[PDB]
Amino acid sequence: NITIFTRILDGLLDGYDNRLRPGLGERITQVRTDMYVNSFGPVSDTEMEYTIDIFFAQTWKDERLRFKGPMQRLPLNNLLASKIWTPDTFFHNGKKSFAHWMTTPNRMLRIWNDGRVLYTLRLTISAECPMDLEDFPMDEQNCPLKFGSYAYPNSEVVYVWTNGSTKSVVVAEDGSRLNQYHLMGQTVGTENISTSTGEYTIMTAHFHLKRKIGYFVIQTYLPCIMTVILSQVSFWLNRESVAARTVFGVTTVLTMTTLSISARNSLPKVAYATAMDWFIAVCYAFVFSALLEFAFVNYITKSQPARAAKIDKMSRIVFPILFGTFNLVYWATYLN
Amino acid sequence: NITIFTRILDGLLDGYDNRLRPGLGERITQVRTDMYVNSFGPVSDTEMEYTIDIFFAQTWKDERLRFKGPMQRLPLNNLLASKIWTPDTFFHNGKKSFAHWMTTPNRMLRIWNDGRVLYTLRLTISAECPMDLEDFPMDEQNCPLKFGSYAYPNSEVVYVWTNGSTKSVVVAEDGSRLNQYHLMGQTVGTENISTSTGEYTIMTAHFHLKRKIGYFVIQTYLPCIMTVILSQVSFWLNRESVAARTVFGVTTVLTMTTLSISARNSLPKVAYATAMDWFIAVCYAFVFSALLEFAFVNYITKSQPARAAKIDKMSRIVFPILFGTFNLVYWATYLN
Amino acid sequence: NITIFTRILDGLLDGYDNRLRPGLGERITQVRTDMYVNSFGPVSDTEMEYTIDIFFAQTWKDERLRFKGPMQRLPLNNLLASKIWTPDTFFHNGKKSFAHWMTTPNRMLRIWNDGRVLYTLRLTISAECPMDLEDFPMDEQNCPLKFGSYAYPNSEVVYVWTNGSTKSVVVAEDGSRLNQYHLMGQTVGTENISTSTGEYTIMTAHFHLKRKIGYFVIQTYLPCIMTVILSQVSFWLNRESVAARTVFGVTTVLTMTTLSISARNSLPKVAYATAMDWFIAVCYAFVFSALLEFAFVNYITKSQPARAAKIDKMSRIVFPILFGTFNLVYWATYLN
Amino acid sequence: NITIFTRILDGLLDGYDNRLRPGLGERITQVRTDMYVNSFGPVSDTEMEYTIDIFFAQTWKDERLRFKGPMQRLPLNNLLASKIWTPDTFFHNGKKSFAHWMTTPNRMLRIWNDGRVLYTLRLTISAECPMDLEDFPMDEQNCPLKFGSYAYPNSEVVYVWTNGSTKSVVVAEDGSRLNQYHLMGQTVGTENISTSTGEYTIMTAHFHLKRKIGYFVIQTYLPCIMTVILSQVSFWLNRESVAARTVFGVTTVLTMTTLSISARNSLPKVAYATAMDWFIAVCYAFVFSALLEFAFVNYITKSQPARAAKIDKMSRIVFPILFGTFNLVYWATYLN
Amino acid sequence: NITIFTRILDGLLDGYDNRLRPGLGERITQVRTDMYVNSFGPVSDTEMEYTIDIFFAQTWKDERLRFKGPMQRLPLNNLLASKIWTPDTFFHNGKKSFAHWMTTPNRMLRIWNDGRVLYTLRLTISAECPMDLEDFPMDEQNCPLKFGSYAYPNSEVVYVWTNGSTKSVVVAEDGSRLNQYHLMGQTVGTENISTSTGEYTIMTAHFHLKRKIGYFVIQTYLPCIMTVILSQVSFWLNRESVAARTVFGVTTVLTMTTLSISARNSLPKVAYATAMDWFIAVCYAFVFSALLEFAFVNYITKSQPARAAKIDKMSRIVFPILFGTFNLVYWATYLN
Ligand SMILES: Cc1ccc(-c2noc(C)c2COc2ccc(C(=O)N3CCS(=O)(=O)CC3)cn2)cn1
Ligand SMILES: Cc1ccc(-c2noc(C)c2COc2ccc(C(=O)N3CCS(=O)(=O)CC3)cn2)cn1
Ligand SMILES: Cc1ccc(-c2noc(C)c2COc2ccc(C(=O)N3CCS(=O)(=O)CC3)cn2)cn1
Ligand SMILES: Cc1ccc(-c2noc(C)c2COc2ccc(C(=O)N3CCS(=O)(=O)CC3)cn2)cn1
Ligand SMILES: Cc1ccc(-c2noc(C)c2COc2ccc(C(=O)N3CCS(=O)(=O)CC3)cn2)cn1
Ligand SMILES: *[C@@H]1O[C@H](CO)[C@@H](O)[C@H](O)[C@H]1NC(C)=O
Ligand SMILES: *[C@@H]1O[C@H](CO)[C@@H](O)[C@H](O)[C@H]1NC(C)=O
Ligand SMILES: *[C@@H]1O[C@H](CO)[C@@H](O)[C@H](O)[C@H]1NC(C)=O
Ligand SMILES: *[C@@H]1O[C@H](CO)[C@@H](O)[C@H](O)[C@H]1NC(C)=O
Ligand SMILES: *[C@@H]1O[C@H](CO)[C@@H](O)[C@H](O)[C@H]1NC(C)=O
Repeated sequence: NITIFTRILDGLLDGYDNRLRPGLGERITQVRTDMYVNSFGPVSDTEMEYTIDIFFAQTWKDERLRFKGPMQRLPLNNLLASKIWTPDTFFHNGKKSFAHWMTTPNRMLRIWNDGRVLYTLRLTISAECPMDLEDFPMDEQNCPLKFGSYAYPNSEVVYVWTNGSTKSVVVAEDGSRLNQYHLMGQTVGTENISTSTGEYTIMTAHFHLKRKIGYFVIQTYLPCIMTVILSQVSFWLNRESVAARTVFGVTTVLTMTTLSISARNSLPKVAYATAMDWFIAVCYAFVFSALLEFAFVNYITKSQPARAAKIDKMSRIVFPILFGTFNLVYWATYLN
Repeated sequence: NITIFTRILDGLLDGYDNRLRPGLGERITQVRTDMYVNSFGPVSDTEMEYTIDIFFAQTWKDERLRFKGPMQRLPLNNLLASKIWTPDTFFHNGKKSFAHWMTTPNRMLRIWNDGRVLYTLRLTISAECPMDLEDFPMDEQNCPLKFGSYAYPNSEVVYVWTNGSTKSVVVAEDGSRLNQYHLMGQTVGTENISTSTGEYTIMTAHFHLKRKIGYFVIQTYLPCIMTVILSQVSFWLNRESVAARTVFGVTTVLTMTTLSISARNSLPKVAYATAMDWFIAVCYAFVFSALLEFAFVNYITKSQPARAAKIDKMSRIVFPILFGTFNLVYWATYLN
Repeated sequence: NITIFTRILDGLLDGYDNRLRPGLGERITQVRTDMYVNSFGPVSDTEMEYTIDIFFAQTWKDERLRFKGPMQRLPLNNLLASKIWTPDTFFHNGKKSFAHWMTTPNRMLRIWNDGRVLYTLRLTISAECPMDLEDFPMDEQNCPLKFGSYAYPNSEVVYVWTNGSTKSVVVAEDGSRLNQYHLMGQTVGTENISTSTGEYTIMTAHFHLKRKIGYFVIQTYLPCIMTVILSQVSFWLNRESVAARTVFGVTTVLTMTTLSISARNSLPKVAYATAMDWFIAVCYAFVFSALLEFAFVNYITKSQPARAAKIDKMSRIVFPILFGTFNLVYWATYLN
Repeated sequence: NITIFTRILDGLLDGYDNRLRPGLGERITQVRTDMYVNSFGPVSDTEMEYTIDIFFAQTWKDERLRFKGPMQRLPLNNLLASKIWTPDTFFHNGKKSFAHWMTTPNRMLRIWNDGRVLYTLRLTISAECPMDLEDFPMDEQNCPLKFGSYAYPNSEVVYVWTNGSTKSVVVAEDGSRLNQYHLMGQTVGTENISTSTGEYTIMTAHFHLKRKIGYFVIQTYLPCIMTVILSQVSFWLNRESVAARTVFGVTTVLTMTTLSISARNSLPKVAYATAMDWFIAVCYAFVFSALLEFAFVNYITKSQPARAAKIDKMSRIVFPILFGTFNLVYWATYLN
Repeated sequence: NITIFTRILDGLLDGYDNRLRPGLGERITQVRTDMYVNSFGPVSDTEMEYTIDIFFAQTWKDERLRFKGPMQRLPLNNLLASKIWTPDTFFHNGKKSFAHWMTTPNRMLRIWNDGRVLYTLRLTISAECPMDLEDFPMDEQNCPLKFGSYAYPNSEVVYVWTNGSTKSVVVAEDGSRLNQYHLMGQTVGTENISTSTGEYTIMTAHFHLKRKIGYFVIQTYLPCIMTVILSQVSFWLNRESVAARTVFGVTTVLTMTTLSISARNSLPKVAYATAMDWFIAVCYAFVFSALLEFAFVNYITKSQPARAAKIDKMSRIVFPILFGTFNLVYWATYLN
C-alpha cells in the first residue's frame, strides 16, 4: 500500500529540471516569506553585530510538481530538497551565517496537489547593526535584517511577506531576552534596488531595541556620583588641615580618571562623545573644582582669612546644589 | 558462512524507501528516547548557555526491516544509517550542536528480527539557559534541554521517554562536576506545541543547578568584610590625627568602589541588582558612614568637644554591632 | 515549452572539457574583474589585518558556450559552475578567506549568446595590512588587496579592470563605517610579477584609511593633560606643606606611568615610539619636573629662602606656558 | 610488471563486505593498540582539559585480506581505508577531537600476507582532566585518556595493549614540554564496563603531572612575602608618627587584598580554599595584625606609655620570627 | 584543434593506478621540495607556536605520465590532482594546518613530456616553536618546520631540497615583518629517523629569530628605572618629614610590585627567572633599600643625629651610582 507514495515521488522528478525556475518564460515567480525568531541572540556593540536564530520559511508555486493521490500533502525532509529548484535567497547584511545539522539537517519540504511548495530552514545569522551611540546609554537602535535573491532579478523572482506584519515575523516569548536591551517590536518592508546585474527586490525586517539601563548605573554613574560627594566632604574640614584636604581632592580626581578608562573598556571605540562621557566630564569638573577651591583658599588664608572662610562655607552649599541640579537636567533631558 | 549476513543486509534495502516513515498511512510512528550525559559541560552565565555531551538513543519500529537468521540482532555503524529512515530530531534551544567524527563517527545502528531499530548518537550541545540572578549567588537554576521532530507533527511521530525518569536520563558520576554549580538532579517531561506547520510533541529534560558558593566568599565578601573592619579602626584614633583618619576613610571608600567593578567583571551585565550588590552597597555605606562621622566629629571638636568624644566612643560599639547584625540577616535570609 | 532551455544546457556541456581554458593554443584568455564592497570589516591593528566582504565578479569569453535561442541570456547558479572552466583566482595577501553558503551558495553564473560568461561570487576576506605607526594616531594607512591566477601565467590568462576605476571598485554607503578609521577612497592597479613558475599579472586594490582621532583624546590625551594641570597645583601651596606637595607629585607621576601602560594595551606591540608615546613622555617630564622643583625648593628653603619663593612663584607661570606651547607644536606638527 | 600489484588490490575487495568484522560468528576480534605522543599540548586548568597530539595505531587480523605475491607487505594510504572494515574506536572523555588533513590525510594502511592489518592515524584530542586543587600549586594530577569501541561489545571486539607499557605508550622527548607541569610518566590499563547496550572494554592511559612551581613564587608568594616585611617596618617608627605608620598599614592591607584577586584571575573558580589561599590569608593576618598593634599602641600611648614601648619594641622581634616560622611549616608541609 | 589535449589527458589516466608510487619495485621515488614563505605569521610566545603561510612545491618523476604532443607542458589545477599519485607529505610539528579554498583551491599541477610532475600547494601552518626564555628579551630563537612522508619509508620515498639553500626556501620581502621579532635568516637540513613503522627522512627548515627590543623598554624598563629615581628623591628631604619620605618609599615599592605582575601578563607562565625579572628584582631592592635607609635614619635621628646626616647625605651619591653601574653591567652582559 505504501508503494503508492514511492511511485508519486519518482513521477515528480521525471522530466524535472532543477536548474529552471517555475513559470519561466510564462510569468514571474512569487515567493512568500515568513520568519520565526527562536532566540534573538546577543548584540555585540563593539562589533556592531547581532546574532539571531530563525526558522526561515519560503512558499511558492511550481506546476511541475502537481500530483494526484489519497493525501493532500507530502511531508518530506532535506533528502529531496536538492533534487528540485529552490530560490537562491541570501542575507545582504549577514556577515556570517550557518545552519544546524544535528541530529539531521533542520530542513523541511512539503508539497500539495496544486504544486504549492513549502521550504522551511533553520538558521543562525550574524548580521551587522550600525549604531549611533550619541545618546548612549539612553539609545534606541533599529537592527535590520535584509535578504533577497542573488541571481534572479525583480523581473523573475519577487519576495513578498505573507499576510500582515504580525504573521510575517514572529518572536518567541523567551527569545526576546537580552541582558542590555529590550525588544520593543518588529517591522517589515520591501524595496527594489538597482545594481550592475539588474534590479532586485529586498525584504527588510527591523527590530526596535531600547537599551535597558541599570547596569551602567551600578557600574559608572553611582561610583561617579559617590566620588563627587566624597570630594565635597573636604569643604567641611579646616583649612589648616592641608594634607587631609589634599588627599580628598587628589584621590577623587584620579578615581574619576580611572572610571573614564574602565567605563569605555566595554564600550566600542567610537570617535565621539556619548551622554555618559559628558556626565563623567562634569563629575570630573566638580572634583577638580573642589581641589581648586582648597588651593585658592590655602593661598589667601593668611592675607585675607575672612574671605577664605566665606568661600569654604559657601561652597558647602553651592556644590551639592549644582550637582543635584545638573542631574535633573541630565536625566530629564535624556529620559524625555 | 559469513555470506549469510551479507545477503540479509542486501535483502533489507530491497524495495526500501528511506523517504517514508514506518507505519505511514497505517499508524503513528512512536519513538522511545533515552539519554546518557557523559559530561555536563561548563555553564557560561554571561552567555546564558551551557555545554553538554550526551549519548542520544532513539528506538522505534519498522516492519520493513524484519528478517530471519541465526542471530537475533545486527550490530552495525554509521555506514547503513543513511540508507534507511531516521527521525528528524532536533534541539529547539540548541544554539550550536556538533557531532564527533573521530576516529569514526560515534554512531550505532542495531536491528532485531521484529524490526525494532536502535539508533545511538553522540552529541555536544550548546543550549541556552535563561537565568534570574536575583538571589545570586544563592540562586538555583533549571537549565532545560528541548528536542523534537522538525517535520513530522504529533499525528505522525511521537516521542516518549522509555521506562521511568531515572532510566530515561542518566548522568555519569564524573560528569556532574562543575566549578560553580551542583547538579542536584534531573527531571523529564513532554508537552505538545501548536505552530504554523502543525502540532508537535516536545520532550524536555530539566537539570536542577544549585550554585556552590565559596568562590565569591573568597573573592568579594571577605574583601568587603575586612575593608569595613579596616574603616572602623579609625574610630580608635584621636580626633586631632586628621590626616591619619582621612586615609582610612578615603582608601576604604575607593577600595569598596573598585571591588564593585571587579566583582561584576565576571558577572553578566544584567540590568538589575543582585543579593551580592546589596551586600556591597551596605558595606559601602558603612565605610562611607565612618568617614562622615570623622568629618562631623572634626567639625565640632572645638565648639562642643564633649559630645565629639561620646560619638567617637559610641561609634566604636555601634558600627561593629550593626555590621554583624546585618550579616546574620543577610546570610539567614538568602540561606533559608 | 520550457524543455527548449533544458536541451540548450545539455548541448553546451556536450564535448566540453572543463579542464581547458578558452582560447587555448589560439589566443590569451582575458578576464575582466569588478568588485563591490558590501562592508569594509574591522581593522585589527594588533594583527595588521582587515576583514572585507565583497561581491567578486569575473567576466571572460568562451566560444565553446555559444548558443542560439529565444533568450539572449541564461541566468543560473552554482549548480552549473563546477561543470565548466573558471579561473583559479586567489588572493595573495589573504590570510583566511571563506564563502557564504546560506541559504544557497552566494554564486551566480550567466551566459550570453556570444559566449560571454559572468561569474559572481561573494567572499569574506581577512587580508594583511602592514602599517607604519610612526605618526600614530595621526596616521594614514593604505591597506591593499591583491589577487591573480595561481596556475595560469601572464601568457595564458590576464586580468584587467573593467571601465574606469570608479566602476571597477565600488563601496556601499553603509559599508564605509569603522569605529577608528575613515575610508577616504580607493585606487586600483596592475603589475606583472616574475616567479619560479612563470610570470603572472597581479591586480591590486588599495584602500586609503585616515584614522579618526577622538577616542584617544578621551582615553589618553585628556587624562595626561589634566594630570599635568593637577601637578602644577602644587606650586600654589606653601613650601612648609611638605606632605601635601609630595602627594601631588608622587600620585601624578604614578598616574602618568599607568596611563602609558594602559594606553599601549590596545596598541600593537611595535618596537618603536609613536607620536602618542612622545606626548606621554613629555607629560611625564612635566609632572616629574614639578616634583624636582619642590624637592629642590625644600632643600634650600632654609639656607636661601628668598630664592626659593622666586622659583616657586616663577614656576607658576613657566610650567603652564611651556605645556601650552608644546601642545601647539605637537598638534600643529602632526595635523599639518 | 607493476600491474601485478593492481590485480591483488582488486582481488582483495572482491566479495569483501566492509560492514562485517573479521571472525564474525567464528571468534572474537582482537585489536592491539599502541600510541605515540608527538606533543602533550597545553593543560587548561580553568577548563579542566588538556590537548594532546598522538599517532594512534591499531592492529588486528582479517583472513579475508590474505594474499600471495612477491612482497610481504602492501603500503597504502587513506584511499583504501574506507573500502574495508575498521574498528569504531572513540574517546569517551574526548570533548573535541579532530584529524589532520594536510597535505594529505595523515593516515596509513598496511597489510601482510597473513591478513594482519595496521591502521595508523594522527589525532589532536581535547580531553577532560578533573583536578583536585587542594594542594595547589604543590599538586600532582593524573590526566587520563580513555578509548574503546562504540558499537562492538566485549564479546565481539577486545582492545589490548601491545607488548609492555613502555612500548604501548611513547612520548617524544620534546613533546613533554609544558610551562606549568612536569610529565613524570605514563601508565596504561584496561577495564570492562557495563552499559545499557552491553559490556565494553575500556583502554585507559594515565599521565602523571607534577606542577612545576616557580611562576607562582614570582607572581604571588614573593609579593605577599615582601609586603609583610614592608608592614613590619612600621614597628621601627615612633608612635607619634601617626600618619606615617598609618600609610604602612593601610597600603599593605589593600596590597594584599588585590593580590588575592589578581592571583585567582588565572586560577579556576573552584569553590574551596587552596594552599596558596591559606598563605595569602596568613599574610593578610600579619599585615592586618601590625595595623592593630599600632592602633592599640596609639590608644594607650598617653595613659601607660611604658607598656606601649615594650609592645612596639617586642613586636619588632615576634612578627618576623612567626612569619619565618610559618613559612618553614608551610613549605615543609606541602613539599613533603 | 583543442580536442588533441583532451585525448592526451584521457590517455594518461588509462591504466593508471593512483594507489601505487612511481618506480615501485624498480627504484626509489625521489621528491624535490622548495618553499616560498608568503608571510611569516605571528609568533605566540604563550603558546610556543608560530603561524606561517607558504607555497609548498613538490617535484618528482612518474614514467606512467609520459606523453607526446605539440606542447612541452600541461598546466592544470586541483581537478586532476586527486586522479594521480601524490606523496603523503605531512608536518610533524604542525599543530594545526589548513589550506585555502577561495576562489578555487590554491593548487597547481604541471606535467612535462618526460613525466616530471610539479605539485604546488598553498598552506597556512601553525607549528610549535619551543623557546628558552632565559635571556629574554635579549633572546634568539630558532623556530623549525619539519615535514616528511607519513607512510613511505626512506627505502621508498626520499625528500631532498632543490639546488642550494637560498633557492630551496625563500621569504617574501614583506613577509618577514613581525612586531616583536627579526627574521635574521633561514637554514635547511635533512635527517633520517627510525620509528616503529620504519625509517623515514625528515626535512627541516629553521628560521632564526632575533627579538627586537624596544617594546619592553617603553613598557617595563623605563617605568622601573624612573620609579627608582623617584625613590632616591626621598634622600633630598629632611628627616623630620617622616610622612613625606614614607609616601615615596611605600608608593614606589608597590609600584614596582605591580609592574612585576603587569610585565608577566603577556609573558608566558614559565617556571624560571628571565633577565627582565632580574632587572625588576634589583629595581625592587633599590626602592626597598631606600625605605630601609629612611627607617634606619629615623630610628637614630635622636641618639646620634650626626651619623644620620652622613648616611642620608652619602646615600644621595651611592644609590644613583650603583644603579647606573648595574645598568651598564646588565645591558653590556646581555647585549654582548
Ligand atoms: C543581488 C546581487 C548579487 C550580486 C551583485 C553583484 N554582482 O557583481 C557585483 C559587482 C555586484 C554588486 O552589486 C550590488 C549589490 C548590492 C547593491 C546594493 O544595492 N546594496 C544595498 C543594500 S545592502 O544590503 O547594503 C548591499 C548593497 C549594489 N550593487 C548584484 N546584486
Ligand atoms: C517543529 C517546527 C519546525 C519549523 C516550524 C516553522 N516553520 O516555519 C515557521 C515560521 C516555523 C516556526 O514555528 C514555530 C516553531 C516553534 C514554536 C514554539 O512553540 N516554540 C516554543 C518552544 S521553543 O523551544 O522555545 C521554540 C519555539 C512556534 N512556532 C515549526 N515547527
Ligand atoms: C601565482 C603563483 C603560485 C605559486 C607559485 C609558487 N609555486 O612554488 C613556489 C615555490 C611558488 C612561489 O612563487 C612566488 C609566488 C609569489 C611571489 C611574489 O611575487 N610575491 C609578491 C606579491 S605577494 O602578494 O606579496 C606574494 C609574493 C614570488 N614567488 C608561484 N606563483
Ligand atoms: C560504548 C557505548 C556507546 C553508547 C552507549 C549508549 N547508548 O545509549 C546510551 C543511553 C548509552 C550510554 O551508555 C553508557 C556509556 C558509557 C558508560 C560508562 O560506563 N561510562 C564510564 C566511563 S566514561 O568515559 O566516563 C563514559 C561513561 C555508561 N553507559 C553505550 N556504550
Ligand atoms: C612517519 C610516521 C608516521 C606514523 C608513525 C607511527 N605509527 O604508529 C606509531 C605509534 C607511530 C609513531 O612513530 C614515531 C613517529 C615519529 C617519531 C620521531 O622520530 N619523532 C621525532 C621528530 S618529531 O617531529 O618530533 C615527531 C617524533 C618516532 N616514532 C611513524 N612514523
Ligand atoms: C518594484 O518594482 C515593481 C515593478 O512592477 C513595482 O511594482 C514595485 O512597486 C516596486 N517596489 C517598490 C518598493 O517601489
Ligand atoms: C498531545 O496530544 C495527544 C493527542 O492524542 C494527547 O494524547 C496528549 O495527551 C497530548 N499531550 C499533552 C501533554 O497534552
Ligand atoms: C605585463 O606584460 C605584458 C606583456 O605583453 C605587458 O604588455 C604589460 O605592459 C606588462 N605589465 C606591466 C605593468 O608592465
Ligand atoms: C573483561 O571480561 C573478560 C571476559 O572474558 C575477562 O576475561 C576480563 O578479565 C575482563 N576484564 C576485567 C578488567 O575484569
Ligand atoms: C639516510 O639514509 C640513507 C641510506 O642510503 C643515507 O644515504 C643518508 O646519508 C642518510 N641520511 C643521513 C642524514 O644520515
